[PDB]
Amino acid sequence: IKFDVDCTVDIESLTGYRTYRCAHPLATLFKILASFYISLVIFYGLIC
Amino acid sequence: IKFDVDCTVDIESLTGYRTYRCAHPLATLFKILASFYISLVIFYGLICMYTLWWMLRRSLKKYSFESIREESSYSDIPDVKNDFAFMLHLIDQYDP
Amino acid sequence: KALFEKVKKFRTHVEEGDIVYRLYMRQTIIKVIKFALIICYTVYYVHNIKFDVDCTVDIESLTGYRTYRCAHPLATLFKILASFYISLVIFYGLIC
Amino acid sequence: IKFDVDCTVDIESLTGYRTYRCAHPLATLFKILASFYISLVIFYGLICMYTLWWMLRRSLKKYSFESIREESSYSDIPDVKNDFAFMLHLIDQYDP
Amino acid sequence: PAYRILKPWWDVFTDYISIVMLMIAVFGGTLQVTQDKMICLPCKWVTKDSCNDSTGPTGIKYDLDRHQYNYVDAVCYENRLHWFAKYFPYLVLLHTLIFLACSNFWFKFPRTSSKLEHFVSILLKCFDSPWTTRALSET
Amino acid sequence: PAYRILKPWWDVFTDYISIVMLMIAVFGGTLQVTQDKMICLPCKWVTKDSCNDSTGPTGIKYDLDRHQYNYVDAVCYENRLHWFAKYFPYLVLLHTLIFLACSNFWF
Amino acid sequence: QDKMICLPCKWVTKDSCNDSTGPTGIKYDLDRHQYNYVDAVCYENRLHWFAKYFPYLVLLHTLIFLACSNFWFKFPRTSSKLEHFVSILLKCFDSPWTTRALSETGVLDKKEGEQA
Amino acid sequence: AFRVLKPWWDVFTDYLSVAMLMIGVFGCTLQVMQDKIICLPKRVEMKGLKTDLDLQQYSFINQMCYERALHWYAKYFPYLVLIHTLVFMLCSNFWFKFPGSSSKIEHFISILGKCFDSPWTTRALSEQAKALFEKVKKFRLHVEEGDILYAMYVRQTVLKVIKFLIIIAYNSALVSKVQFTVDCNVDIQDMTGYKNFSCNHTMAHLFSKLSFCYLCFVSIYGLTCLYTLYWLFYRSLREYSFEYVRQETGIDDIPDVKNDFAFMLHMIDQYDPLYSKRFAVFLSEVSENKLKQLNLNNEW
Amino acid sequence: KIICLPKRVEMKGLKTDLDLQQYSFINQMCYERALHWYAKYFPYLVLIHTLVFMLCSNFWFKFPGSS
Amino acid sequence: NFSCNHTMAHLFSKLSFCYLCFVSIYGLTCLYTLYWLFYRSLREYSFEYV
Repeated sequence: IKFDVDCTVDIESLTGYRTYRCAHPLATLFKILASFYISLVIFYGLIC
Repeated sequence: IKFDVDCTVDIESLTGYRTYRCAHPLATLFKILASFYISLVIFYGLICMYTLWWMLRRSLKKYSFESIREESSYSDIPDVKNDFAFMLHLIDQYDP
Repeated sequence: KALFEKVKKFRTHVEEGDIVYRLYMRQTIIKVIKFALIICYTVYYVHNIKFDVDCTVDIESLTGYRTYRCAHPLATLFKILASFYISLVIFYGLIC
Repeated sequence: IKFDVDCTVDIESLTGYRTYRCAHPLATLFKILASFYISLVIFYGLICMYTLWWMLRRSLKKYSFESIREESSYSDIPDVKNDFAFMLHLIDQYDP
Repeated sequence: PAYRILKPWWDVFTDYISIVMLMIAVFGGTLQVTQDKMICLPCKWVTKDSCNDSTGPTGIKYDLDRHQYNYVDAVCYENRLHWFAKYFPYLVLLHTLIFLACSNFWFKFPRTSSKLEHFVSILLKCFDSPWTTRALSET
Repeated sequence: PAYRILKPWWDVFTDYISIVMLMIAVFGGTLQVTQDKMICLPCKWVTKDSCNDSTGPTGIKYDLDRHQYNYVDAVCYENRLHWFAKYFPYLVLLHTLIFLACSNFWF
Repeated sequence: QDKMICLPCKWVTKDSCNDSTGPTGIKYDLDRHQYNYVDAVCYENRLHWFAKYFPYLVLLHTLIFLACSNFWFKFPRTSSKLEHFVSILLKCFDSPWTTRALSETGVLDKKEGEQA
Repeated sequence: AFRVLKPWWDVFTDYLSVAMLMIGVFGCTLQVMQDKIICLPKRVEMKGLKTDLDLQQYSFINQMCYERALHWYAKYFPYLVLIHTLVFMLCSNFWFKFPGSSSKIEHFISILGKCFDSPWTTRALSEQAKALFEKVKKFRLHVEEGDILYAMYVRQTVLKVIKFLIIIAYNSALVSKVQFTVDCNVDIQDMTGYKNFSCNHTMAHLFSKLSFCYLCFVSIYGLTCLYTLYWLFYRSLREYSFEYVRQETGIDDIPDVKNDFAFMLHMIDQYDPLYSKRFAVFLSEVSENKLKQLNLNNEW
Repeated sequence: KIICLPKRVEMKGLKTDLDLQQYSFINQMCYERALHWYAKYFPYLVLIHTLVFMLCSNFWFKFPGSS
Repeated sequence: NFSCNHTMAHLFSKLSFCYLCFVSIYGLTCLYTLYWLFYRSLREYSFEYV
């Protein structure tokens, strides 16, 4: 999970460009959600 | 269901162009949905085949009814006909 | 008579346990300390809600610029919400 | 609350202008909502002040308790005290 | 809950007034959230920090991109718009909630609530007494 | 109600499988209702009615209005999208409905 | 609201952004719809499916956890025994004879004795 | 309690009110989401007609002309429908929401249910209800001194008919005002350089047909209210003489009822004539004497 | 929603030098004019007929005199 | 001159076809009911078995 992801999708017949950098705003939010979720998973595993 | 499609609708009096490459974002998502749904369908069909095979093997139009009466010596427990044996077998499946 | 017997039995059974008191005492202490934490750290950080923010995010190869100024519409609203929330937390701590 | 406002927010290093006239589309709608709400508040205050005066008119702390004692001829229905004449007065308000 | 008999007519009227007030507050809040904006136009001919405003017609071009319009709209809305006009629905919501609380606090206050439920339960069964009917029949 | 005991274990399992299928079909349908679009870009080198696919790089300028983009996207979505790709969730919903009708047929 | 904003890199060195009078906006000579298309394609391919389908995997795992939790309550054979046990135990816990037997470690109604 | 106080026309009015409320909500939602006025300068091989105006100018012109040109009635029409339907629902519920008369209504419902529930009524028309007789007579001592319930209901019916009349009267005139197209000339020149603007909002014709349907529904509601009010001032509901229990069962008791009791019996007969007949058993002095005789033969 | 463009006029763009508001106005006018009335009213039509069916099906038991 | 289109057209067409088939089945049910009404003469019920 990264906020910025770089892609070389190889579209030059329509764009003429090779590499692109992209900002994905919700990535850090997704990381926070993942941490809080795996916390609950660990708790459920301990209880089980 | 594919993410990328190629369409030639031949509109040149309005655009001038002929061929277009297009993207359907949900096509991968719809592929996932299709696989999940057809897996559910496989499960449903397995369950249904189990049911039909069990019903054909059972021949539950007459309830045997002899084990219970034999065990309890209640000789007056006659085997019941269809529309009574079938329901009896279903309830036995729930609870003997 | 039955109520007398049940009351005496319950008294002997319950006067010996001594857990509910411990649980509620722990809950009260936890509420106090958590209120203290969320009234300390929140008020410490409350000034960080500002309407205008200067960010030098160091991106020139894609923009050609260095520093930028931004307006965040909800800073006033969020500051008001935080003030009301910390007032309610103060009331919660008084009750605790 | 006005449909149009004038702001000399004084941002020239970023915009380069002095004054700006802005139209707020919802000002008329908010005006109608505010008028309806202030009328409702007037009604609520009318009701509250009426009840306050009515409570401060009859001195509901003592229930005279004479009508039924005179009608059904039960002299032993004396006046009830405070916090009870309140209840009797409220029940009289609902259904005596 | 049998507390409905405890409510005089004016109590029910206040309840209805507060319900309508809450509804209009919610409507105003949601509409302000979804659509409350300002549309700003800069003034090129300014007299005393005021817009002087002094072969077919041609549109005025202020040499501003869209993001600048959004930025200036946000700035003037935050700065040169009255807080009461922007925060009217939330003040209304506060007033409605506190009106409801003042309505219900004695019901929600256990000290008073115990006595209230005791009194209403006793009065209901007194009205239900098989001897009250006979006594009032003989009067 | 009290008809719980009538259903065999496989009957309850079919009930829940149908529940899951209907849930996913409804989700797919409501997603296709709003967020389903297609992004279309023309090809300049067209050989045999197909995309020939023929100092920093510069952007390719098709000189087309965004409204023209919308028109071509809609037309391409209508004409050249597989009908099953366009109506998978509705078909699944219909199949779940008929399964439910068959299940409660005798009921 | 999930999406990515993609901007191309002018200096490409082995498929990598080389990163090599006032400031001015660098123009990529690309219209908005082209940004939409490139964002869609890049999000489609170069974003890890794990970060895209995290909530769906979480939901699936929660669903199977709940199903396993309630399955024995839902399975008719076990559920029948469970309801039998809970129905009998409640009245065994509240029998009028249980209290007196525990008290003795008298006069009794014949009805309560028959029921016991 | 909540069901048998509604004649057929009352249920019809309830359905009409629900339909009008839903339609008002639909119109309000449509206005909130999609209602927008688009404006362009009016005064001017065929090519484009660029006016070198930006998007901020577009929105500002739309705002100013919508605020100025569009009819206030047209803008408030979903709101007006919602307000009037809410008033209709409030006055429909207030007949039972006023506790002073609601207590009498609840007591009447309870006593009628208890009396009709007693099978001794069927025995006479062919136990503890004897004591229930007291409540019956107690009830005939209490609510027959009312009739203010009838006055309240008449006030409600008159107010509803007045609302329908006013709605028809001014909505009929305002309906033709809405138009798909419109024009506005404001001093946006020297602010944008243009003064004349042709404008249109999408909703116009759809809302016009919506208004047509709404007015048809209002007409139906008015017809129903007119029938109710006409029935109120034709059968003289202030007095109700049975003339059937006395003739059929041969009991010369049950002389009459008061204004409130007659109105209640009329309304119940509108709902169902037979429930009133079964309730009239305990107002019968002959029946009450027979029940007392039966109880006395049992107890002696 | 109806998307509208003018009909009468290596391929390149075919811009008609018009703005978005003009597009919207044209879409409104052509939606009102060109689109078939029954096509526009099909959802309302089906809803009205279904409402009539439900009302007349329930009216047998909502009619108190015979109910 | 303006060429235009709205997206929901063909989807509406398919949905309408399905709805019309539904109404066809509805009418078949109605016809069965009416035939049973216009064939048994429900004005009189004769037990003849009790």
